[PDB]
Amino acid sequence: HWGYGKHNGPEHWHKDFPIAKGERQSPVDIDTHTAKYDPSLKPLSVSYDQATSLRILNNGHAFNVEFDDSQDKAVLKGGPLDGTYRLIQFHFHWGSLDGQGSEHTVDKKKYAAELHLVHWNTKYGDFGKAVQQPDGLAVLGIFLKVGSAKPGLQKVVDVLDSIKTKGKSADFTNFDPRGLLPESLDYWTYPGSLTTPPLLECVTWIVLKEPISVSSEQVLKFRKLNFNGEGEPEELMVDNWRPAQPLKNRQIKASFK
Ligand SMILES: CNC(=O)Nc1ccc(S(N)(=O)=O)cc1
Ligand SMILES: [Zn+2]
Repeated sequence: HWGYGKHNGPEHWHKDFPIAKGERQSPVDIDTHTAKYDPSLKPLSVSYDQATSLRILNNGHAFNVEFDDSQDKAVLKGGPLDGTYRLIQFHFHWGSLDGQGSEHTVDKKKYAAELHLVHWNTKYGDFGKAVQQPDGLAVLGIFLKVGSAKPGLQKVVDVLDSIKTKGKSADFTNFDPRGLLPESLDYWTYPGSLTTPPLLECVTWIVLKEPISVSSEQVLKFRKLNFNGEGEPEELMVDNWRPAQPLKNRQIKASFK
């Protein structure tokens, strides 16, 4: 089964998921000098005040904080998007060392981690249908650098002990994802894919320019998670990131000058 090891990592994925070598794969390097300001891009609208978090799950690849997406409670609109995209889950990708971990890079710079807030287009009715469409998902990507702690992350950090291993979940209600955002909503955007198998080319990527800061202690706790299930040999959940893929026939647009 696919993963992030030497024998099942990103360089192997194409054998089971041939779209890995497709025309709009993610992540990518964001060359800041080549991205073009697009004045026709509208401000992002992040409407999370009514978000209902439910649960946190270690799925063997990352941990997902899941939300109630049966109504328009936490939605992303505007920017490059047509229509309304409902928040279903967020998760992170991170490194074994502070110098790597992000999936997108910025002028080849790797951040310590990257947060993905995953949303699906309500015109397709459910998430499983949305991933089959070229405009099915909108993923809001936020870089993490190590410095000061992010207070709004701590409730996530402190539950990780209870979901150490693959398949474990815990109740995770009343978590406010607004506490994970940076100050500015300036962003880059481009058409891409899921960054894990099945690698479907269904994502409008919206990557914020401003990183959030998290503390060394916070990221160290991410690195205590396990890829393995309970009672299996311990393999630390680290370096669960796909490297940058060829941009091919795509333009990255900037919301800002
Ligand atoms: C239930 N399946 C599911 O959520 N798959 C999924 C979602 C998002 C991403 S990412 N890394 O591109 O944001 C990858 C896989
Ligand atoms: Zn992701």
